[PDB]
Amino acid sequence: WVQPITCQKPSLTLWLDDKMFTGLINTGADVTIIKLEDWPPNWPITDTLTNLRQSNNPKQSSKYLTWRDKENNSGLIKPFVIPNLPVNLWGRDLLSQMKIMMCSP
Amino acid sequence: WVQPITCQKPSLTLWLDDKMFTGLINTGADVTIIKLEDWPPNWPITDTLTNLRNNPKQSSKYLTWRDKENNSGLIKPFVIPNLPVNLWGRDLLSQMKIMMCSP
Amino acid sequence: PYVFAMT
Repeated sequence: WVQPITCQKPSLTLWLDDKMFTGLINTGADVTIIKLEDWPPNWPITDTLTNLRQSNNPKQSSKYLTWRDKENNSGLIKPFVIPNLPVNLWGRDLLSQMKIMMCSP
Repeated sequence: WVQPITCQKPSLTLWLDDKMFTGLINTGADVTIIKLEDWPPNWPITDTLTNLRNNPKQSSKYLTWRDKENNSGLIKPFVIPNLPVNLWGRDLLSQMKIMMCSP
Repeated sequence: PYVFAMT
């Protein structure tokens, strides 16, 4: 597949374990972030002091999650989980496993 | 040209009004941000009522961007202290006609 | 606007 970069938010929909998430392609970040309101409450988290040059105390998934796209490509990511965030943010941890290129005409 | 997305920082080097800047390709940002520490002090910046979700300074003038293939256009970046890297937002990336592609 | 970077 192919997606132009425009002033529109560049978005991707995929599954993490059984659940569907939509988020913004975020090439500026090496890690993925899930909005806490979208986090399934039974999924375990670990508090961290990881400095995200966002917040410096994010929660993180305890477990690796299996990501899957609509073409059934898959792999593992371990996202941070942050409140007060308007959109999920797909970072280069995930984008690198989907073999995404940036291309110019 | 082509640039894979990897764990490495995806970077672009270009000119803004004939000074060279290097920055991170930032698809999650609507607007471009230049480090105040990199900002030529003679280039005027102005206060804004704009919030970034911060009340930041902005280039008073449109800048002409140019890439190494001599493509060009205009941007008016925000200018913010205490950032690690310049950030190329979709304002600039949309004008360079950039695709994201999967094999 | 919205600005989503961090090491």
